[PDB]
Amino acid sequence: PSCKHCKDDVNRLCRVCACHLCGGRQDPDKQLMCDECDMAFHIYCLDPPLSSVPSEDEWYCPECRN
Amino acid sequence: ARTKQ
Ligand SMILES: [Cl-]
Ligand SMILES: [Cl-]
Ligand SMILES: [Zn+2]
Ligand SMILES: [Zn+2]
Ligand SMILES: [Zn+2]
Ligand SMILES: [Zn+2]
Repeated sequence: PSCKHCKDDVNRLCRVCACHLCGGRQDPDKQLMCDECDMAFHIYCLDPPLSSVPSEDEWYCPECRN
Repeated sequence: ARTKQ
């Protein structure tokens, strides 16, 4: 098992190996990877939510930024 | 930004 938290069950929400906010695995093209902790975040789960993926190279999540 | 992709 890659992920011990969800044992890679696709019908299981997992905030560890999928979107850290909602636990969803859908839209990996819209999941930002934090350049610090490497957690994933749907742009639409962020607050505020982003309409598109930022073009800027570095992105840090609500938890790792400031 | 990097995405899971
Ligand atoms: Cl868990
Ligand atoms: Cl965390
Ligand atoms: Zn998992
Ligand atoms: Zn999400
Ligand atoms: Zn982070
Ligand atoms: Zn967290």
